[PDB]
Amino acid sequence: EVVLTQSPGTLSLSPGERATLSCRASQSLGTNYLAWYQHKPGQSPRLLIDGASTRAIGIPDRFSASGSGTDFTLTVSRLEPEDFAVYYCQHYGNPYTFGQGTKLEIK
Amino acid sequence: EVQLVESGGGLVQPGGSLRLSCAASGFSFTTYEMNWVRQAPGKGLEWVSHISSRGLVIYYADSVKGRFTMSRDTAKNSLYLQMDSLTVADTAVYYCARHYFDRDWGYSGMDLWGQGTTVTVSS
Amino acid sequence: EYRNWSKPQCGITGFAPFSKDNSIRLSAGGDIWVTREPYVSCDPDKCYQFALGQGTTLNNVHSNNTVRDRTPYRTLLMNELGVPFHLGTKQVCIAWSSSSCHDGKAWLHVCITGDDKNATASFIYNGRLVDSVVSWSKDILRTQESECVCINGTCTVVMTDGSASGKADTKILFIEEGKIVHTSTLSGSAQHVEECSCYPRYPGVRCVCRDNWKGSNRPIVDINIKDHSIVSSYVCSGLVGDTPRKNDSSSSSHCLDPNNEEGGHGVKGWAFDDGNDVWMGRTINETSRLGYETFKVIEGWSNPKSKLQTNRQVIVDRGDRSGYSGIFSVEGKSCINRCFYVELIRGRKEETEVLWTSNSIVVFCGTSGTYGTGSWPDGADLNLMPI
Amino acid sequence: EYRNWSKPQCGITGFAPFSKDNSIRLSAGGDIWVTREPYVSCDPDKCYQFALGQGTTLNNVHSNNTVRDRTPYRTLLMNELGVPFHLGTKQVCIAWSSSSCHDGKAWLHVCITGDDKNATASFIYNGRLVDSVVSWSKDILRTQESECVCINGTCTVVMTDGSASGKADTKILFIEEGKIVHTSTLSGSAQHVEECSCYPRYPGVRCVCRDNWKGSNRPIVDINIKDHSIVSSYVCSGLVGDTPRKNDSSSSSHCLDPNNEEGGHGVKGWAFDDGNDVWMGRTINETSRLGYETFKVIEGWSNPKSKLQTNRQVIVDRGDRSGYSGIFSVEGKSCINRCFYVELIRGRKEETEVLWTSNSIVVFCGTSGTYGTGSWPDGADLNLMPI
Amino acid sequence: EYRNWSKPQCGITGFAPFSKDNSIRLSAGGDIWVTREPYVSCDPDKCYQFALGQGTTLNNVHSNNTVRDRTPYRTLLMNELGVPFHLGTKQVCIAWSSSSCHDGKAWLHVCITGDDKNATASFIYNGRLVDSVVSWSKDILRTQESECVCINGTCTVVMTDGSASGKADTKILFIEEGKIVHTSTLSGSAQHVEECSCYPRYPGVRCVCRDNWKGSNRPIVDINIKDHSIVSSYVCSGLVGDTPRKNDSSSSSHCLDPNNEEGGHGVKGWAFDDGNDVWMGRTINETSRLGYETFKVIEGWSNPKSKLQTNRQVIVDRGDRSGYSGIFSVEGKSCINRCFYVELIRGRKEETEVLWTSNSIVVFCGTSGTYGTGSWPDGADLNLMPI
Ligand SMILES: *[C@@H]1O[C@H](CO)[C@@H](O[C@@H]2O[C@H](CO)[C@@H](O[C@@H]3O[C@H](CO[C@H]4O[C@H](CO)[C@@H](O)[C@H](O[C@H]5O[C@H](CO)[C@@H](O)[C@H](O)[C@@H]5O)[C@@H]4O)[C@@H](O)[C@H](O[C@H]4O[C@H](CO)[C@@H](O)[C@H](O)[C@@H]4O[C@H]4O[C@H](CO)[C@@H](O)[C@H](O)[C@@H]4O)[C@@H]3O)[C@H](O)[C@H]2NC(C)=O)[C@H](O)[C@H]1NC(C)=O
Ligand SMILES: *[C@@H]1O[C@H](CO)[C@@H](O[C@@H]2O[C@H](CO)[C@@H](O[C@@H]3O[C@H](CO[C@H]4O[C@H](CO)[C@@H](O)[C@H](O[C@H]5O[C@H](CO)[C@@H](O)[C@H](O)[C@@H]5O)[C@@H]4O)[C@@H](O)[C@H](O[C@H]4O[C@H](CO)[C@@H](O)[C@H](O)[C@@H]4O[C@H]4O[C@H](CO)[C@@H](O)[C@H](O)[C@@H]4O)[C@@H]3O)[C@H](O)[C@H]2NC(C)=O)[C@H](O)[C@H]1NC(C)=O
Ligand SMILES: *[C@@H]1O[C@H](CO)[C@@H](O[C@@H]2O[C@H](CO)[C@@H](O[C@@H]3O[C@H](CO[C@H]4O[C@H](CO)[C@@H](O)[C@H](O[C@H]5O[C@H](CO)[C@@H](O)[C@H](O)[C@@H]5O)[C@@H]4O)[C@@H](O)[C@H](O[C@H]4O[C@H](CO)[C@@H](O)[C@H](O)[C@@H]4O[C@H]4O[C@H](CO)[C@@H](O)[C@H](O)[C@@H]4O)[C@@H]3O)[C@H](O)[C@H]2NC(C)=O)[C@H](O)[C@H]1NC(C)=O
Ligand SMILES: *[C@@H]1O[C@H](CO)[C@@H](O[C@@H]2O[C@H](CO)[C@@H](O[C@@H]3O[C@H](CO)[C@@H](O)[C@H](O)[C@@H]3O)[C@H](O)[C@H]2NC(C)=O)[C@H](O)[C@H]1NC(C)=O
Ligand SMILES: *[C@@H]1O[C@H](CO)[C@@H](O[C@@H]2O[C@H](CO)[C@@H](O)[C@H](O)[C@H]2NC(C)=O)[C@H](O)[C@H]1NC(C)=O
Ligand SMILES: *[C@@H]1O[C@H](CO)[C@@H](O[C@@H]2O[C@H](CO)[C@@H](O)[C@H](O)[C@H]2NC(C)=O)[C@H](O)[C@H]1NC(C)=O
Ligand SMILES: *[C@@H]1O[C@H](CO)[C@@H](O[C@@H]2O[C@H](CO)[C@@H](O)[C@H](O)[C@H]2NC(C)=O)[C@H](O)[C@H]1NC(C)=O
Ligand SMILES: *[C@@H]1O[C@H](CO)[C@@H](O[C@@H]2O[C@H](CO)[C@@H](O)[C@H](O)[C@H]2NC(C)=O)[C@H](O)[C@H]1NC(C)=O
Ligand SMILES: *[C@@H]1O[C@H](CO)[C@@H](O[C@@H]2O[C@H](CO)[C@@H](O)[C@H](O)[C@H]2NC(C)=O)[C@H](O)[C@H]1NC(C)=O
Ligand SMILES: *[C@@H]1O[C@H](CO)[C@@H](O[C@@H]2O[C@H](CO)[C@@H](O)[C@H](O)[C@H]2NC(C)=O)[C@H](O)[C@H]1NC(C)=O
Ligand SMILES: *[C@@H]1O[C@H](CO)[C@@H](O)[C@H](O)[C@H]1NC(C)=O
Ligand SMILES: *[C@@H]1O[C@H](CO)[C@@H](O)[C@H](O)[C@H]1NC(C)=O
Ligand SMILES: *[C@@H]1O[C@H](CO)[C@@H](O)[C@H](O)[C@H]1NC(C)=O
Ligand SMILES: *[C@@H]1O[C@H](CO)[C@@H](O)[C@H](O)[C@H]1NC(C)=O
Ligand SMILES: *[C@@H]1O[C@H](CO)[C@@H](O)[C@H](O)[C@H]1NC(C)=O
Ligand SMILES: *[C@@H]1O[C@H](CO)[C@@H](O)[C@H](O)[C@H]1NC(C)=O
Ligand SMILES: [Ca+2]
Ligand SMILES: [Ca+2]
Ligand SMILES: [Ca+2]
Repeated sequence: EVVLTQSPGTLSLSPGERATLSCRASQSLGTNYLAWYQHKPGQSPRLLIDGASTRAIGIPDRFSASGSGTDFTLTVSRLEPEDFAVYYCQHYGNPYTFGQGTKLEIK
Repeated sequence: EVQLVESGGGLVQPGGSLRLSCAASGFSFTTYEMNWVRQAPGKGLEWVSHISSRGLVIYYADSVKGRFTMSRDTAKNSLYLQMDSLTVADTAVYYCARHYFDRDWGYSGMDLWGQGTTVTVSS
Repeated sequence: EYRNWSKPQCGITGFAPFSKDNSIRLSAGGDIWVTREPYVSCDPDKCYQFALGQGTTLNNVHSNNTVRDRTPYRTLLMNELGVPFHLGTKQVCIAWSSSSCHDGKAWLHVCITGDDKNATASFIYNGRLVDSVVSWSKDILRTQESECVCINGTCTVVMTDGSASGKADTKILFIEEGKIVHTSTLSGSAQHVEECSCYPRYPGVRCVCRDNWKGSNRPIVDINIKDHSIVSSYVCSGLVGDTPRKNDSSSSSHCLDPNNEEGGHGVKGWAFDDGNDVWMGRTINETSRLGYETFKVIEGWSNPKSKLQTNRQVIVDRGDRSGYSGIFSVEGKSCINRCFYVELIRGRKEETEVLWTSNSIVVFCGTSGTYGTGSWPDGADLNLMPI
Repeated sequence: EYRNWSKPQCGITGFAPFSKDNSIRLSAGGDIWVTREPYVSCDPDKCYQFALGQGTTLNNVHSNNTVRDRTPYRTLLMNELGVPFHLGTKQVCIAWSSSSCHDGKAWLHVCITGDDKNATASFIYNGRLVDSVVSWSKDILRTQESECVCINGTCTVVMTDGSASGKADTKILFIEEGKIVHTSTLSGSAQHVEECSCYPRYPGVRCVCRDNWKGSNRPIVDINIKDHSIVSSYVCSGLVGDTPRKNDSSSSSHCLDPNNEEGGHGVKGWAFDDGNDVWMGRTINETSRLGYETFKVIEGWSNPKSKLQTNRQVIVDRGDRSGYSGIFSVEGKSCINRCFYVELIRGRKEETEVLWTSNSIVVFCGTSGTYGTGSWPDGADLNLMPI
Repeated sequence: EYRNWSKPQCGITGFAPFSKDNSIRLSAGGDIWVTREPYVSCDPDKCYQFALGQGTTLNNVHSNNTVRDRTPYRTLLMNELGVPFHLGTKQVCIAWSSSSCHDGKAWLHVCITGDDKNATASFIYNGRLVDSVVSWSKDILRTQESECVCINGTCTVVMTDGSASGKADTKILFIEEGKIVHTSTLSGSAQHVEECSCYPRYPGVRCVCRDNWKGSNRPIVDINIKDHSIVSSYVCSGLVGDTPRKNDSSSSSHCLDPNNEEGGHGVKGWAFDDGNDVWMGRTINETSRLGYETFKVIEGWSNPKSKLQTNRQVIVDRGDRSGYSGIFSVEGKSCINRCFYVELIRGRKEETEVLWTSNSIVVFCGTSGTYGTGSWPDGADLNLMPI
């Protein structure tokens, strides 16, 4: 019943710029059960952000995240060649649901 | 080192059954919540099912509900997905993942992922 | 020899500084245990600090990713109040949940360890394993994480088992010299009860718990140490103490039922009563565990709809990290004094410049004299400490 | 003042967690002794852990190649149960073999050190060197590696001297305040007796030993503390406890003689009797010291060919390392309780990513209540620890 | 059980070496607390050393810039006399100012912490927080930084509050079992009184303080422990003991009033009286805290205009660093002995090759026998120690 629409689909940029990804949520949800994953193709998903604001263990400092209620945002402040992939926002509280994703490709 | 290894991906004609197994090394299922997540080809990630550390299946996706059965053996540390009546929409790469329920903070988020096993329902 | 807590309650106008351990600051140089969920308890002579250690020190490879709460390696550490958890610390049981009493003769430790589905509570008295219990609800069996209370040799421990957001079975166990003599199922108006801070309100025990399911006010469990009769209600003050909670302008209480306001999660805390007024402590930030203030709400134990503070103190500043806090009572010369401890959490899941999670403690006690202002944070600088 | 162990045996339905030291995990950061061959013993107040330390810490250059068992530097270390073997540990004698009693008045230590041919056993009581003995068979003189038992001030120690695979002279020494008052040569049906786990089965002592020559069942030595008469037999249960052993389906016992099955080597272990049933513990792997499980064999103390377990517990998981285990008895309020300890060995000769060998201990005690499931391994990660 | 100090004063011809802690030398290898402002006090059995620790060790990142005196992290550390402040040291209260008594039954700690404007003084007796006071002058509340004195259960503490160069309110607090029973405002000829070294001159207490405003002679506060009547004057000897002070040839006292000579700042020190003569100690350098010598001025307690010295000793050499010094009395078999301690300060603001500030202590006691010469500096080499 909460549908997480990742707003930008196929955002394209060049190494060293700032990328802003958005997950908007149908209805308001507890802002501590939302997470952000990176899925580079041919590799298993990797968790980047947890609790909508917490960097995972080992993730570089480039990624940061924020949000509240229906709005959520992720930003890789300075891009890198290998930070180009699909990005999912997940709600792991009830009701369980993923996002459709956002594709980052080198221009 | 902790690792998850999924096995059992194979061709299945429609209406069939396949059992996926995820073997865990470096930790016990008696303290971690285990998940089956699938990616159909050309679409995003989809959360198939979730099982607690206390052994309860908390959730089954609506499509998979009634056809898939998710279980676990806490002696061999294995996770199983018995898929019955496989349709062509169920062709996907399957992933066993792990997250945590903390008494103080609560659910955490899937930090450990497997290699993946691909199940293709065909013809 | 037994302890009966018969004296009145001391006149309290506020709380004065009593102790500080500086654990994280000393951990930068030196071998200090990685701990969390601490508390304080006193035998008739002096006071001791307890914690749940993760089976490793901080300048350790095993200190990495210690944010979990249920591992086979967590044990219960006990020192005198003031001595930091160095490598000479005696770890008194295997436990990822714990509680501790002193009945005037010997120490009692309740220690929970095991699988989340099965879980065992070992009851250890006078250095013997006297009793043991299994999970009744086949879920995460857990207990007060602070001191329990003994009156005439009968000690009381509140143990919860079941879902964190839902109906859970809470029981009150009456222990005599480590042996469980009775067990009363919880009954009353409190729906979810966890991590209770209990104190001897002679002739019984009064516990202020956390509602982790549907309320931001705190539950109250009144245990009759004698008839083994349990009563439950909620802290009646309009200024509620759980975090997350709503702002003071718009917070409410029911004095019987959960308020259904920002009640999703919570934090372990305390409160007690002075006549009709309530002495309470909570975090300064209403959503994160940042800061810690104690104050007195006038007619707050007796009336929902009272938001009148008095005698406010700022124990930790608004921007400094706090955590679990709890109460413990100290027998004085002519009355019973109330003290509290605050756990100052530092590390991963809120500060991502380190890979570990640990805590320090700061201890205050009630006073009938005067006091000033201050702020006693943890003080550790994690930008310079080893990861 | 003396201890006579007169009370009955406590009702045992299983064992509950009691202690864990986390020695290897703390050794990664901090100075912790390199030990092996530990045990536990209790004076009438609390319990103590003992070990044989290799004269060095783990983050030490001297920690390299510490897999030997007989060096001039090994000493006997004693702390309270729970305190890890830090650098403040009191080492109470020079010993590469050891045993320890408490008769209710003072501690007794039996310490064997010296050359393999001519070895010396010092008997230390109340902080004095009271007596001394030389090897009788001019071979590796060795003793229980666990606690000895005193009844009315007379303590009993089982000491073996001779070939590990062959006829060796085993003696039972009766000590009074450190002075050896009597010495009985072993007599009975047990051929090879080593590393005995003894407990006070009033009015005497019952020891379950290891057969390192021709059996995978354990020997039994019944010492009459009064008449100084020795009886020997074998543990009669069809599920034998030594490792290496044959698989459960194809194992046997004799109640009198070695079964001649996979009896080449062995491991120190324990067993005791509840009526006709036998409570026992062994490693989960039948060939390596991996895992540790305890259970009860029905009519296992009186009937061979019985393979009917009950009340099985998994103390250490099947994939994790264990080692020597032993029994010690604790005087309760109305009965005598049985506890055991398991030694979790980590390091060289089985894990070649480090140059050292050490151990950690996990302690369980019997309970008349209920219990759950779990697994309490050592937890050290040797891929990251210093070599 | 109470202590009444009724015996006469021991015959003193000089002072003999008693203790040394070597804190800075051990801090180069090992974990040692960063401290300053130490003192010594003895219960009827043995003697203890106290210090104000900065909440960190010396080989620590938090050791950087520890020259401040008022931080939320300073606590009061207590060990036995001789044991260095290792990581097992019990820190007994939150305090950036402190004093400590033993009345023959239990320890009393006066601990001042908090904001500079509103500061809190906690009075802790027998491990309880018994009392608390707030700043009266709303300035830096401060106390003796050495031991206080109890006679028949009534202990006396001198506390100053107000400007360092100006009129400050000094009070004498009479405490009974931690409870403040009386408070006398200071009255007499002493204008500025700080950091008093008090000793039981039965039937009362005599304190020699520092004048941090207008004098280089030391104030004297005579407290009648019974009538609670206070008398104030100045040390009458022509050889004044404060530093900064004028050279021996040009110095003067007034025996009632400040001398108005080099009285801008000062250092905590001591002095006591033997008949008409005065036994005193001071730094050898007249301007910096370098060196330390004790001697006896003949008719120095009754006559200004006396510069006759005798029995001179050089406890620390002219070129070695010293600091705060103080007195403490020890009950002998037939008389009361006087001992003193010297604080040897090392580190930043005077030696800019390190980023920290710490201290060591050297303790001497009076003797009726003979003695030799020597010099006992700190000995640390800061050019090789970690910054
Ligand atoms: C030196 O140290 C002493 C001891 O530590 C300090 O004294 C203490 O000072 C505190 C803070 O002023 C006193 O706390 C009290 O605050 C009560 C309200 O809580 C406030 O804080 C919370 C959290 O920030 C806010 O949410 C509240 O705000 C709400 O209400 C205010 C106004 O009501 C609104 O403006 C807000 O927007 C919110 O709606 C508060 O700000 C307060 O109720 C309590 O009451 C006293 O004063 C009021 C008049 O303002 C009287 O009506 C009431 O009866 C009390 O009057 C007392 O004070 C006088 C003078 O002392 C006495 O003569 C009376 O007998 C009576 O005691 C109070 O303000 C705390 O009480 C106090 N403790 C003691 C023991 O004195 C000093 O501040 C400190 N000084 C320094 C720094 O040098
Ligand atoms: C929560 O914790 C409690 C306490 O920790 C657990 O309860 C304990 O559970 C164990 C589970 O097995 C009980 O262990 C006993 O095991 C006996 C031995 O068999 C087992 O080990 C051998 C060697 O590993 C294995 O080979 C077995 O597997 C098979 O092979 C053997 C022969 O090789 C066959 O005999 C078997 O049939 C298998 O093919 C097992 O791992 C076992 O014999 C013993 O017997 C119980 O059940 C049999 C029927 O099978 C009854 O005849 C017998 O009387 C026992 O029944 C009692 O116990 C059960 C509880 O399990 C009660 O419900 C009954 O009313 C009756 O009292 C048993 O299996 C151990 O006894 C038990 N301890 C207790 C209850 O105190 C819980 O499992 C755990 N739960 C959760 C949530 O995890
Ligand atoms: C072995 O150990 C013992 C014990 O440690 C040492 O004996 C002690 O030695 C000291 C130093 O000689 C004795 O100190 C006393 O010093 C008084 C003056 O102190 C001097 O130094 C200070 C600081 O530099 C100066 O301030 C003084 O004043 C100088 O300048 C002022 C002006 O500013 C002038 O006015 C002064 O006159 C000075 O110019 C001093 O230089 C000193 O007055 C005191 O006097 C005693 O000795 C003198 C002769 O030295 C006598 O005339 C006088 O009557 C006193 O005599 C007694 O003591 C001596 C022993 O020194 C006996 O032999 C006599 O019989 C008589 O009893 C004295 O000098 C300290 O008293 C002394 N302690 C004892 C004995 O217990 C030994 O030196 C040491 N030996 C070694 C190194 O092997
Ligand atoms: C602190 O703890 C974390 C958690 O164990 C450690 O991070 C993990 O480190 C391992 C080893 O580098 C990583 O495994 C590697 O994964 C990649 C695929 O992602 C694989 O190709 C490699 O063969 C290897 O298996 C693991 O991903 C990483 N996990 C996480 C959650 O970050 C970390 O090393 C520890 N850090 C320190 C400084 O001790
Ligand atoms: C206290 O919290 C309430 C929400 O529970 C705040 O009320 C909302 O505030 C926003 C911003 O001013 C307004 O847009 C909404 O219309 C308010 N809604 C409600 C429910 O009143 C309130 O402003 C907060 N008060 C303070 C002082 O922070
Ligand atoms: C309470 O803590 C929260 C953090 O949970 C504070 O929220 C931050 O506010 C600042 C602006 O004031 C933002 O830049 C940050 O993004 C916010 N979030 C975080 C995670 O830092 C909040 O201001 C604090 N104060 C109160 C009383 O709500
Ligand atoms: C238990 O061990 C016995 C050996 O003592 C195993 O019996 C042998 O097993 C192999 C492999 O199945 C056969 O080739 C042999 O013919 C068997 N010989 C004997 C002596 O029976 C037995 O299979 C083992 N059982 C289990 C279940 O592991
Ligand atoms: C008991 O331990 C032995 C090791 O002594 C295990 O044997 C290993 O088995 C795996 C395959 O299962 C082989 O790849 C290894 O080569 C074997 N040896 C070693 C040294 O690792 C054995 O599987 C364990 N289990 C039992 C019950 O026998
Ligand atoms: C002691 O100090 C006084 C100053 O208080 C010194 O007297 C001055 O010394 C200088 C240098 O000799 C002369 O220029 C001045 O004329 C002196 N003035 C006074 C006030 O007398 C005295 O020399 C010092 N004595 C010693 C020995 O150091
Ligand atoms: C007392 O200490 C001071 C330092 O405050 C010494 O003064 C030094 O004297 C030497 C020459 O003797 C100069 O080179 C230095 O510049 C001076 N200052 C410092 C800061 O080192 C003084 O000599 C010492 N002695 C006395 C008795 O005054
Ligand atoms: C509680 O104990 C104290 C001392 O042990 C005793 O004086 C008092 O009467 C007791 N109170 C009651 C109610 O029995
Ligand atoms: C404790 O024991 C005393 C003496 O028997 C009794 O007076 C008192 O009521 C008891 N208190 C309770 C509530 O158990
Ligand atoms: C054993 O000692 C206890 C107490 O010392 C005593 O009560 C008991 O009678 C003794 N048992 C025997 C058999 O003497
Ligand atoms: C132990 O001592 C008691 C009292 O002397 C005696 O009754 C009992 O027979 C003795 N038992 C043994 C085993 O020596
Ligand atoms: C001081 O106490 C001692 C022993 O406690 C006693 O002998 C002496 O008389 C007391 N002095 C006075 C003056 O009461
Ligand atoms: C100390 O106590 C003794 C005995 O009570 C008494 O004679 C003397 O006057 C007291 N002195 C004081 C109060 O200093
Ligand atoms: Ca809540
Ligand atoms: Ca064998
Ligand atoms: Ca001055």
